[PDB]
Amino acid sequence: KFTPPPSSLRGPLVIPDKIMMGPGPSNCSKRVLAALNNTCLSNFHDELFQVIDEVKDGLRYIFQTENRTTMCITGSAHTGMEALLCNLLEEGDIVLIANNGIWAERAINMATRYGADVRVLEGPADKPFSMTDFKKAIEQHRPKCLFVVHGDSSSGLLQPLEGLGKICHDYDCLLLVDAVASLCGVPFYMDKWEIDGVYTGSQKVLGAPPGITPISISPKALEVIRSRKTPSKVFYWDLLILGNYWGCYDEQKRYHHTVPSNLIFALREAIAQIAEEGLEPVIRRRQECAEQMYRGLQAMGLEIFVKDPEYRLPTVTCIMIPKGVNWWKVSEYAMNNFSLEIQGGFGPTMGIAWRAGIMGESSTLQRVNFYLYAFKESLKATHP
Amino acid sequence: MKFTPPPSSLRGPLVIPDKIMMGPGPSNCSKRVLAALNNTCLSNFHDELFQVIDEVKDGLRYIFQTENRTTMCITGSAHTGMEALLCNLLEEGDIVLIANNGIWAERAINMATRYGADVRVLEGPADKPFSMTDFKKAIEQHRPKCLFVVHGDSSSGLLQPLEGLGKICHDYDCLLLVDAVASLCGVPFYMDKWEIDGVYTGSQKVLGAPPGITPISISPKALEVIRSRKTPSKVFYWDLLILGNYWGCYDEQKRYHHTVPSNLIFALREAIAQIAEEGLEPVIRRRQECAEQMYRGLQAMGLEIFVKDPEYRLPTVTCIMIPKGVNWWKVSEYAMNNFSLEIQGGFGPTMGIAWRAGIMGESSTLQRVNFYLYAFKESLKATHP
Ligand SMILES: *Cc1c(COP(=O)(O)O)cnc(C)c1O
Ligand SMILES: *Cc1c(COP(=O)(O)O)cnc(C)c1O
Repeated sequence: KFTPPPSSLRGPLVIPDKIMMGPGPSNCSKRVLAALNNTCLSNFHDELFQVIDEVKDGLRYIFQTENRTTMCITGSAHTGMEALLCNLLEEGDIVLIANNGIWAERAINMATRYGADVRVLEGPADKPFSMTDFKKAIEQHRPKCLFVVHGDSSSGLLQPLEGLGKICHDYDCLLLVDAVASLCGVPFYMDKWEIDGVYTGSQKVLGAPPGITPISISPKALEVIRSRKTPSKVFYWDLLILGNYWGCYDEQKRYHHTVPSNLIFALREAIAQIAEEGLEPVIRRRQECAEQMYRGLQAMGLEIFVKDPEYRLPTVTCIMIPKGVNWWKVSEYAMNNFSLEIQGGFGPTMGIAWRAGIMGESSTLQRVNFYLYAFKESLKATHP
Repeated sequence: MKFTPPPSSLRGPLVIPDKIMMGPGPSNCSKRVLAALNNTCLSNFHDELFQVIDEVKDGLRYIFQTENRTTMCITGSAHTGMEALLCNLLEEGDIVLIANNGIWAERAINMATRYGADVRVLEGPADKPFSMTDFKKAIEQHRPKCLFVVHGDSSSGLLQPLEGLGKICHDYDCLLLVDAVASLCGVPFYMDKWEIDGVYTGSQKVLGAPPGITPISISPKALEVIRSRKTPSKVFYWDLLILGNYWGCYDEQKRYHHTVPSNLIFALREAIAQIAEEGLEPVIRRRQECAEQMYRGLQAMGLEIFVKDPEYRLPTVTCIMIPKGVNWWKVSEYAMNNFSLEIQGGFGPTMGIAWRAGIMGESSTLQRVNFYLYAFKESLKATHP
């Protein structure tokens, strides 16, 4: 005797192809999606350990670090933010957060939740912080950790990082960076920029399925986690024990949790494509695409949230909605008529812009010209 | 740009062979379930994804057996189910009782300490379950906010009866929380009938779906406890009041929470559908029957089972006692190299003294059990004459 099954599961799974040029999930390649179609291996199968070691080598490549303490967390990229703050901060520890968009606000939320003394450097969403802004705020607050968003997908803002680590280190402070939307889209040098903790997202520039999160921490950062008098609040992403299974220490592997092998298979292959082509050509192609996007947008009389090109994040461009234009009518027509994802605004850009992403397989000149055409045609047909 | 160069290990191709997965480990997924992964990673606000989501919620209500509006998934492996229940329901200083006769309860003791709880333990041996008396005593003693039970223990091969337990817990104003990872769709389970306040399962165990997405459900009484909380829970990522918002469990406009793993949610949809098609009961009946055969064939090898009373065995995991002077690894190795069969070693209470045989996913067939039994046999003979 059971309550009978619902009728909503009687039909098939039907997902159409979409051209995914939000900042959202990106298009993954054929090679990457085929990698999902494999045995969900055991935690302790040799073939899985092999894939994990290759993935760690690949992450040290795309992060540009020698950090042994390089792994994935099982979850979305939020998970990276959670783990850096959860692990590195005890009750009362002072964290400084540079806030000019919604991802800082998330970080402010979590750090309060883990019981930290949160200090906030506030700024306008459309301009970056100067080294002078950071120095004063570190002097004032004398924080254990600084948290900074590198590429803000909610603004289209790229925060320059050259020298912030030296400054952080002069004041005995760890430097933590979100590189979810920035990595493989612009130059990034974890070690030379003296970053003590970074994470990215599988579904942004890498063009891999969501659900698995690259993370890396510095020897200094490992040392602070080892020093803690109190245990971190979450077993699931305690980096001393997750690190163990990921074979980051001089220890026998122990079962911690069941890793999403299929997702990890897809991530290996995604890194492989970037290694094959080379990190520098991949970044340049994304840079060239963004130039083309700016040229086309200029030709159409449309503006960009971040006015100063120097400080624009190439992978996410926030296109301003002109007076008299309904944004959702454009987005809805594009999807319905071209299968194009033209995503609305978010955080500081809510209500005032669309977000145009150049990530994964949509990082080509041909995809950029189809975006502006479809966008243009979607305006005209919804506003005459 | 002068980047450190890429590693040569990425130069070659990915090669993941087919394996028969009859550990408790991950299971074999059907063709249909794996194919589902191969689809567009959708936006969090695409109608199509919202549709699949509603179908996952309907199908979860089915296999959990509940009308709970607060049914959803956590993005993560099943440990996330244990995290989120303890995390959401326990404030600094609240009192939690944890029935402990296995490694999954040790994990729950580890998590609950970290979250700042007053942890009480009811200890007991791994190879027999708790009486309703045993619970009732423990519940009087400690008068706790929540009790936490493992329904199906993949470390032992033990199944814990639950009929009655709900009404006892509620009498003392205590919530009942259950781990149904290794038991859901393997044995009967009635979330509402049995007055359960919190359950989760795993995608990779009985359902035969890929790991990474974790179904969870909480009662209207549990929801009210969380809303009553005097402090905010410690983890935004699995705060059910806001995760629950995106999954459309509440009378609020949907807000973005996190990027859900659309591909794993699609595979989960299909896995639930496979079970809906044949029907819950036939599916459970087939797995019971498979276990029966497994016991009869183990009996005919003169091998023993950690959990001695059949009335207390979990059919989905059977721990097979290593005979004295038998090298377990030499068996398991030969099983893998000659048959591509996973014969998993022991873990927790059963480490050093068992293999663990699983009847899960697409290996839940007579034909596959009969294959395990044959391959085990040949493996022993060839490595221990
Ligand atoms: C998308 C994004 C996140 C959140 O990651 P999810 O996988 O969506 O949970 C965090 N930080 C930045 C910069 C992002 O672009
Ligand atoms: C395997 C298992 C877990 C752990 O789940 P993961 O998906 O590996 O994180 C928890 N509980 C039970 C009963 C299990 O069998």
